[PDB]
Amino acid sequence: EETCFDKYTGNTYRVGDTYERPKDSMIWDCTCIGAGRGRISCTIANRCHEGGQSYKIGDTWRRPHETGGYMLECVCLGNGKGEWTCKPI
Amino acid sequence: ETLTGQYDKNLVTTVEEE
Repeated sequence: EETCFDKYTGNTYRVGDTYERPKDSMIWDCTCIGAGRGRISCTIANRCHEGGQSYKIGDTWRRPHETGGYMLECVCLGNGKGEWTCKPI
Repeated sequence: ETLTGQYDKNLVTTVEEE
């Protein structure tokens, strides 16, 4: 019965609801907090954003090295800073 | 080499709005 309103998604939420918010060419993980002020907390700290794509921590993908042509395995490590690595495999 | 990237140092990762 306490709610939040998110102008980016245009939706109204209940305290405790979690949802994705597209903003600044990223996806954010948002939580409706409420706290007597319709507080929303949103974070990209559990994601990586690379190459026009949003990844979650733990995601892995493979792609050729753009110059070398050999295969890479990429991983979203996150670590509070969108840290990804791509390792030749 | 292993390629690597991360968010800009000055990008805030967690924000609150009321």
